[PDB]
Amino acid sequence: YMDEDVRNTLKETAFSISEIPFIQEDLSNGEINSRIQEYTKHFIEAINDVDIIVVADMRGVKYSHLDEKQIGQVFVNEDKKEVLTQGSSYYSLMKGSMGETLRWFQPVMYNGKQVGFIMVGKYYNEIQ
Amino acid sequence: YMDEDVRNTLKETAFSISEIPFIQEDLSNGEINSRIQEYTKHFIEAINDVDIIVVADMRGVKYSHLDEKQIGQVFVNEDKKEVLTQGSSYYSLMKGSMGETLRWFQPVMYNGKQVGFIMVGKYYN
Amino acid sequence: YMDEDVRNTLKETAFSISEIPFIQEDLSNGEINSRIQEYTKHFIEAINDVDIIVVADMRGVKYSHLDEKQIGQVFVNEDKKEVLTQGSSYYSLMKGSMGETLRWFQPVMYNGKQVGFIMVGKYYNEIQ
Amino acid sequence: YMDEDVRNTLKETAFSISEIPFIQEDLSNGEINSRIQEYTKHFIEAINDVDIIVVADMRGVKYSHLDEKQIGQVFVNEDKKEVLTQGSSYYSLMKGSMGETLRWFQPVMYNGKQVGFIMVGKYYNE
Amino acid sequence: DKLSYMDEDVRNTLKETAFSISEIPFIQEDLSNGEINSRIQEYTKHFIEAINDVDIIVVADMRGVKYSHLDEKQIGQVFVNEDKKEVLTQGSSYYSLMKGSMGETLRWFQPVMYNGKQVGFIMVGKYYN
Amino acid sequence: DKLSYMDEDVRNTLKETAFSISEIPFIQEDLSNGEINSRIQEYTKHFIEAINDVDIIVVADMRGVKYSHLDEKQIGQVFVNEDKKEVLTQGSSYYSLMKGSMGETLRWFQPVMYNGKQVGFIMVGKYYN
Ligand SMILES: [Cl-]
Ligand SMILES: [Cl-]
Ligand SMILES: [Cl-]
Ligand SMILES: [Zn+2]
Ligand SMILES: [Zn+2]
Ligand SMILES: [Zn+2]
Repeated sequence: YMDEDVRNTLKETAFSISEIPFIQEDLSNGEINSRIQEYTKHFIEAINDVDIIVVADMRGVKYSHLDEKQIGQVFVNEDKKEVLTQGSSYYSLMKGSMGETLRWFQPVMYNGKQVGFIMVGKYYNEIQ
Repeated sequence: YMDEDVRNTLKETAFSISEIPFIQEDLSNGEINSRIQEYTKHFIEAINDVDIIVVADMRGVKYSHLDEKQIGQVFVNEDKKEVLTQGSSYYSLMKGSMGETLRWFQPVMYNGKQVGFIMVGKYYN
Repeated sequence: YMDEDVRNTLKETAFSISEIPFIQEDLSNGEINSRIQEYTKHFIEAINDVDIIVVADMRGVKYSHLDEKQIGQVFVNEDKKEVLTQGSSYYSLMKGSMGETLRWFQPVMYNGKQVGFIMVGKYYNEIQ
Repeated sequence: YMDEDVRNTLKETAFSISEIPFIQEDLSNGEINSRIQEYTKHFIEAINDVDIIVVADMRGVKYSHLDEKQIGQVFVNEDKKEVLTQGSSYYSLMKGSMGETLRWFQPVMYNGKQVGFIMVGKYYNE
Repeated sequence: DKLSYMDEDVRNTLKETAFSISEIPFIQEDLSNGEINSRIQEYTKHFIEAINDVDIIVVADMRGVKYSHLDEKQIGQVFVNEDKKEVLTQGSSYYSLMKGSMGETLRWFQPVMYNGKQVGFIMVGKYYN
Repeated sequence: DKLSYMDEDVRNTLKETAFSISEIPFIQEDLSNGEINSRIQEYTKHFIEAINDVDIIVVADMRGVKYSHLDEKQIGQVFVNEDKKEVLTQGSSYYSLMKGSMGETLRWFQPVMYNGKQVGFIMVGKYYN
């Protein structure tokens, strides 16, 4: 399902954030501010279709928040059978991950110049 | 080989947590406790090689924490080039993920019976 | 000074918040959510020209944040001379306040119906 | 006249804080301490009749906290009718404020000398 | 000929601190109500942190200790100093029953009143090695 | 004929708890570094809260007690019970010196190692009236 509701939510969310004056200034400045970091947490919490939010400046990811329960399952689901059925302790390398993730990338501008980008996404473990 | 320092850290960390009385009782009880949830956060924060920590009871994942910066990059890395270089907006569907993640599974026991497990892992490219 | 920079900041800020899906749902629902409450705090902190932010539903003010230092002075300034110069303890009635405060009112809509409003303002103790 | 219950609460509250050793030392020192700042927040939260609390040294206001819902209404009340009834957007300049606010000023002393004061108040519409 | 000692500075700090807290309206209501409030609990922490001579603060209602805070470094040493020798000088690991402390602790007890009736008390103290 | 008593459940809980904490990488690094970290401080609080038999937890470096947490209700009573009587029954404000303490406290000491060298210790205990 790549329904428009989701597509829309992702775009509006990313856009809204991209238009915030202080978000723009922050990316420009390069200074790390934990309150901005915290600011992104609201979107994961209050918007069901947003499982991941990333705010990056031109150097890279600066702030980031994820739906910890949702994303956590991604890294567990596979190869959990052994420990659960025996009481066996072991190592397991997981190459890549299961499922798919829909993302929307939105650049961020300040005083006419691009200072970074914002990515917003939803995770899918099934398909339909 | 596969760096023993890391392998060690993962195992000790998971073991340590497995041996905590209240962690054992909690998994047995089935009740959800936010302080336990918070307890796991210390390991991500204070241990560099721990990017993911999961605590599950026999039903499934109960508590969980991730290094949000680390894991966030997983979902970005691929297809970030365009927006960064040409300043354009778009959708991009990512099937699975790039890189690899080393995990260690540790069962959890209470009064002789297994009540769940703990997974601890590090992400790589 | 009723310069456009300020006027603009107030309007954008209020508009931005009015367009947030979860802000709309929250006012509709009537449930009190402390994370929304906290959400408004970012605007006071990060935007210099915003000294006050109020979010009200149709019953009244629901969430609110103020620049505590800025607004605090309003209630002190007057009649502080005595205690400061003598060591006199006393009561003093102040009606109402000094200075002026520029505000912008923005309604909030959800599914086509108005569910409340948002007020954003800046305080002035002088004039120019 | 007023209401003595309130008058009393304001006075006790201010007095209590005045008598705290660390509050006295802090005003004397001039150093800014966020834990003291936080200390004042309890009074707004836990005491219904306290809408404003200010702690000032001889230079001026140093720490301060307000009942954000209470004080917020002051700045709204007056010109809210329009947006609420006709759903329209606009600017509105408010000269001063409506209502009245009862305050109590209490000096603060350290080693015999006055180092500041504490103001505690309640806001009223009528 | 004996010689006792009396530091009034400390004695005064303890009394003013306890009194101050006793006079707080919300402290009184809280003890009356019986409800547990973590913000009150936190409120007591300021006194340990900001007042050097206050190593212990206890707030009790008529049932018993309700809120409490201690200077963790100061009080911690009490439980170590005595049987810390072994672990510290190649012990290493062991069990030990300690009775009593030792050292001495000066306390001041202050009752708490609400609407004319006593609803509890406040104890404030300093520890001496 | 005397009769000692030995509750292994408790003895066990204390030892596993202390051991567990000793084995935490960041606990080891922290003691080595000497820097004070409030999150570590907070980390120790979980054990008091969630483990009934743990009334005291102390984490010390080679200099001394660094972090510490106590079951504030439990330990508070220690400092009250003895000269609690007068304030609770009569008036009644006063000063009181308590020499040492009543009751007994079972502790377990566990050293802490980092990169082969001992950087401190952890003490875990339960109080008995
Ligand atoms: Cl499997
Ligand atoms: Cl790419
Ligand atoms: Cl004046
Ligand atoms: Zn926030
Ligand atoms: Zn914690
Ligand atoms: Zn506080």
